Parts: sequence; C-alpha cells; structure tokens
Amino acid sequence: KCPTEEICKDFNWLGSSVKNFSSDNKGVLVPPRRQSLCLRITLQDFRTKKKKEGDFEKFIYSYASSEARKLRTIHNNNLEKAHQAIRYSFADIGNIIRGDDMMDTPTSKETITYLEKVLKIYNENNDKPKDAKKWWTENRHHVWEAMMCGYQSAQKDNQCTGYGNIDDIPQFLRWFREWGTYVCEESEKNMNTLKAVCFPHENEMCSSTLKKYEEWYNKRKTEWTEQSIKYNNDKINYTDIKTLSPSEYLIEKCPECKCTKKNLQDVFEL
Ligand SMILES: [Cl-]
Ligand SMILES: [Cl-]
Repeated sequence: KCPTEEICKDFNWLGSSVKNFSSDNKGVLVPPRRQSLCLRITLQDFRTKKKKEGDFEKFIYSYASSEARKLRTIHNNNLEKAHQAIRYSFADIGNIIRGDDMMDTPTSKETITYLEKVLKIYNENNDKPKDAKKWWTENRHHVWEAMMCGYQSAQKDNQCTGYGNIDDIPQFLRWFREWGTYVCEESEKNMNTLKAVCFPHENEMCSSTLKKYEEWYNKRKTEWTEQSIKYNNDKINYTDIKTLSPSEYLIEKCPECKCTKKNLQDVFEL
C-alpha cells in the first residue's frame, strides 16, 4: 500500500563507461535505464543544500521520486515493467549512495563524499549515521517511499509495491537480469513473427523477416557473450550460483525475466 499524502507532500546497452571495464568489470554492459538515471549532486548542490538540515537528503528523495515518475511515464501501460524498472533504479541509487556504483561518472564518484560531509556537520553528536552505508540502511525506506510517491504522480496509480531485497543483489547480476527481461521478451516475440511469416510475395516477406531476425540475433549475441564473461568470472564468489551457467541463472533465478530454454538457451547458447 502506497505512502500517505503527508509523506508524499514533502517530496543502447553501453559496453564502455564502466569503472575497470578491461579488468574486474570486463563484460559489464550498462542498462539504458541506468545511463539515464535521474540523479546528480554537484558541488553547488552541496554548497546550498547543506545550509538546512534534511535538505540534502530531501534533494536525493526528490531525485528518486522524479526517476520513478519518469519510469511510470515510460511504462505507462505496463505496471509490472514500471515496477521492475523502479526497483532497478532504487537499487542503483543504493549503490551510488554507497559509492560502489560501476559507472565511471562524477555522480557515481562524488555523491557519497558529499552525503558523508553533510552527515558529519549535522550528526557528530546525536547518534545518527556518519557513513553512507549506515545511512542507506536507515533511510532506504524513505528513498523507496519517495519513489512510490513519484510513481503515483505519473497517472494517479493507487497500486504500489515493495522492493523485496533488490538492493542486496550484486549490481552486475541485477543489470544482467534486466538485460534478460528485455531480450527474452524480444526473443519470444521475434520467434513468433518469424514462424508466422515464414511458416504460416510471402517469400520476400520471409527472407526479409529472416534477415531482420539475424541482425537482432547478432546484436544480442554479442551482448550475451560479453556479460557471460563477467558472470562466469564472478559467479565463483556466490555459493548459491557458482555451479550455474549464465543461461541457468537467468532461467531459474530471475523471477522477473521470463527466460526459457527455448527463448534463451537454444537461441544464444547454441
Ligand atoms: Cl524479427
Ligand atoms: Cl547472489
């Protein structure tokens, strides 16, 4: 159930631009949604928001709220896809605030330093958080509330949801799943279009369609290859996915995905 009005009144797939993209984060691709995430804290924002207690936090909540409003605007006729994008952005905001977001950008680098300086000036003696990880733990509920408020303002939706444990899932795994939610859907649809055209002049239709299908396949196959590198490199440290292939991970462990052996494994894993 959505936050009250009281609470609410107070508020493509890019291979480059990743920290350590040739090393630890080799193979990581940035979701378009992440590339576009609405959140930026400049020196000037810090300078002015720090003058009133709660204002720096409020500025962050406003960004989270606006990100969610934007996402619902984009996914206006699909509540599920809207809510999942919101969860993903929520989680990324979490990594940004905690200073371990993978994007190589100023906001990803500077947000934590700005936040923690504001926490130092106000929370030196009152037992409130002095570091960003503790802050996230105590305030993520507020962040989500702002997103739910923001989500509601798009089209007066009265249907909110929780975020489960999305912020506790390693960022690269979330981004891979998100890629999964787009591609397995494309894969299902493109298979059906192919079958309907080629196996229901209709010959020029089939060749044309088969051409476009191969192109879609090449693009995703390249992306599939890169992310598999990162997944296979990193799965060792997670006891509960270490024996899974990247196919099996998306098929079995991604409830938002709708990936199957037919639309994923047989298509990209040869
Ligand atoms: Cl197609
Ligand atoms: Cl995990």
